[PDB]
Amino acid sequence: MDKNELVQKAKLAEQAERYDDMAACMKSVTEQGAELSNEERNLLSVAYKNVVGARRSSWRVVSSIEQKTEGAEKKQQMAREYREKIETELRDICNDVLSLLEKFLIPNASQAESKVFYLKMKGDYYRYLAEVAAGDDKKGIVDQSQQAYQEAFEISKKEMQPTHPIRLGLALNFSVFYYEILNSPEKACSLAKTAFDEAIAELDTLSEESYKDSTLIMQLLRDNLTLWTS
Amino acid sequence: MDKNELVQKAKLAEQAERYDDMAACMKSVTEQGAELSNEERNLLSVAYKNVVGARRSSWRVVSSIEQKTEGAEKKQQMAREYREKIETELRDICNDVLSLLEKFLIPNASQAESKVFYLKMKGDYYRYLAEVAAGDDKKGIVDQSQQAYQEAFEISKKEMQPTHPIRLGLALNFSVFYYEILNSPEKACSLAKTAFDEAIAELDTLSEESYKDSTLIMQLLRDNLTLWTS
Amino acid sequence: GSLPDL
Amino acid sequence: GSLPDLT
Repeated sequence: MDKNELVQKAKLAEQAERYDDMAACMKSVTEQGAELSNEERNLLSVAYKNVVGARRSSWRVVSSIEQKTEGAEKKQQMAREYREKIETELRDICNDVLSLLEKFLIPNASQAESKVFYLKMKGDYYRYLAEVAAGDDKKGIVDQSQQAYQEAFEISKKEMQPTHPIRLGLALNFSVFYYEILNSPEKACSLAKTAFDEAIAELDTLSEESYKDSTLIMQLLRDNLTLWTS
Repeated sequence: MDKNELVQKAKLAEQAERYDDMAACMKSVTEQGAELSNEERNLLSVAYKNVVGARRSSWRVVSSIEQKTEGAEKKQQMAREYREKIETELRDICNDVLSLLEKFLIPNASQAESKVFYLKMKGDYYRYLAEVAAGDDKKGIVDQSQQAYQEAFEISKKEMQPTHPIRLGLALNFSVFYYEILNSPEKACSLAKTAFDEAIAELDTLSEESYKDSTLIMQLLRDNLTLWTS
Repeated sequence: GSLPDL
Repeated sequence: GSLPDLT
């Protein structure tokens, strides 16, 4: 259909909380090949955050039940088979996002802000794959997440001020990758602490359009820091 | 699968909030033809409550947008067509419930407690259809909801104690039907007040299995009463 | 409103 | 806590 008609149905789907419809319309917008506006970019990220977020949330519940039913064969086996059903949905969702990122979003990103946004997004959805990966393929999935974050990180440090919300949000999620995926609390804390401290050393650089997002993300960075130090 | 394996897969699905899975397993249990336990009854009601509730909530949002986009044809027609797509999902969900009710649940209800539970359920899902029906079909749908509620009401009045949670929950939804469907605040209030007063005069009759459900429903009856009078 | 899930 | 939606 028309791009603008796809976008307004995605906005309709969002307010109806029909995030499958929302992702379907933003996936169609992306496949038309043109660079997404900042508004279209946010709509695609919100839609898939919610479609994958439902599976991640259900995965953690079922995985925790699987962990707490050791000694109860029937219940553990049902939880394990259900977890595997949920894992397949989760993997299909992130392969869908990661193929949009590699075919359209990253190669057509003309600005540094957009490159950092999508490289972080690429780091995010490989991290979601790493959350549920096991065996041989986990090492490669973890490396793909780390290298996506690492490239976004280098671009962000060279092109963005420390108070930029996209740079801060990337530092937040990269910090989480180190803690939860790489099981490295020092590196996680040191990344979150440096991002917080570098932002607070140049609060003059805060825009009024961004200051509330930037100050919230700073608070979230220090929340993880204080929880990872306890 | 096994009936009891279906039921514990429905319980897993509920904790994962995968209510499509939950309804699919409780529908399979119902279609095996045996009378549902009180626990199976609850899971089936929980499953479809959430499956239809997502559509009800999304219908109300999109319906409100359709009415507030007059003068913006493309956006109003887009909202209307999406509203109509949600309506078809909603109607198909309620026909799925009301057909399980007519083939399995109502005819096989041996005790008045389950007969009242299922006739109330029939009143609920016709009421959900009435929420979205147009004058032509609405009159008959409204009548179908009212006569199921009315029969449940008479059976509950003769066979169940005033504090029975099933009888109290029916009075709550029957009072809601009068207020929201028939737009009679008087009759809704007098039904809610009578159920509340008759229950609170016999609190000794509360069992330990029933007291928390019964007292909650009583609070909700009085909430509606206080909301509908001022 | 109506009866919630318990 | 990873970045939540702020849109």
